[PDB]
Amino acid sequence: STGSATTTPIDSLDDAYITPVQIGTPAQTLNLDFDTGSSDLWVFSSETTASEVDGQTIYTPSKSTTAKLLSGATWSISYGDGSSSSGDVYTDTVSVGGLTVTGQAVESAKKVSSSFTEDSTIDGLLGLAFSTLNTVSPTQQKTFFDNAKASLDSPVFTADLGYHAPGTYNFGFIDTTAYTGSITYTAVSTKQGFWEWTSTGYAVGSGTFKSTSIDGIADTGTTLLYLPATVVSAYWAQVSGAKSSSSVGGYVFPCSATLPSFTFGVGSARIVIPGDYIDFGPISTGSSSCFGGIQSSAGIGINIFGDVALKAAFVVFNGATTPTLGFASK
Ligand SMILES: CC(C)(C)NC(=O)[C@@H]1C[C@@H]2CCCC[C@@H]2CN1C[C@@H](O)[C@H](Cc1ccccc1)NC(=O)[C@H](CC(N)=O)NC(=O)c1ccc2ccccc2n1
Repeated sequence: STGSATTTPIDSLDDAYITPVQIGTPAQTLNLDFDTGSSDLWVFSSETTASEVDGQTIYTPSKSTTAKLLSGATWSISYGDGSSSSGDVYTDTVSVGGLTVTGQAVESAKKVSSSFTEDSTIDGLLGLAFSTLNTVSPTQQKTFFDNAKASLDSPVFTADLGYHAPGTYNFGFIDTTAYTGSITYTAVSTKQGFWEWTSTGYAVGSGTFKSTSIDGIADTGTTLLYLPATVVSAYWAQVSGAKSSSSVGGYVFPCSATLPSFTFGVGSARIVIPGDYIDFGPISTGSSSCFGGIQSSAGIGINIFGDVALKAAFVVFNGATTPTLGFASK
């Protein structure tokens, strides 16, 4: 089997991407943020504290003839910015772009933090990291991909995120028309439960490539590109007026600037992020100071190849016995 679903930016800045997911019988379609950095499929629901729902579409398990309460199971998760959610668990039929998994754990939110409430466009998350990170207790549950894998034509999924445009998540096949040149595969460590890999270096604009190992994770659930302070300083030094602002919380730059590209290495291959991809717009409405799309990972404890990087590539998440990651230009 295969599946193919369009993923759409939630706003004009590509702050995140949402993908329609069918849950239950009859289908209830929710727009979920596919997150290769986490391993829980959770949704706003009829069980979510009423005051914490503000425009999201909810899953109502009582209206699904295939929903079954997973007895005694609960979940609770906290993300990189301290946002959080928790609740109970059902199993139900879940379909993505024509690919169907029966008995998928659907984690129904009883509580969500303010950041989730305040974002009406995201109805929940669909985790695509390794199932070892799933938070369901006392019996850990499998991700959608892990459940589907055996049925897939090939044990892979691909992320093809758009710049200011929709893109595609495919399951079970590689669309050879969706990229240019070849796909370069690179080793993955699953020790921390992430799609963790090592970039071979970087360049800023038309500058010389610096060969240096940068360990990081491919995280579609993170908007920006977080890299070591040395690398980030070298990038922003090429932008007149750019500065790291403690008050704003990172590098900002004059909105009048034309940004240089940023290149990262995948083995001997090179992925070029155009400068425009690195502009996240005014820091506050009407400001002429803009927020940068490349930020320091210092104090995070890990580098993050988030959407800013991933959207410049066609990315293969290879879930074979020994997982690997593939990157192609597009
Ligand atoms: C939960 C856990 C399993 C630990 N996985 C993680 O926390 C993973 C994996 C790594 C863990 C160690 C630290 C680095 C990454 C962070 N990621 C965070 C990853 O799972 C999570 C998914 C998510 C999506 C939507 C809304 C909330 C949360 N993204 C995040 O925590 C980051 C935080 C940030 N500001 O960088 N969220 C965003 O980049 C983000 C999401 C939505 C937005 C909407 C509008 C405007 C900006 C937006 N920014």
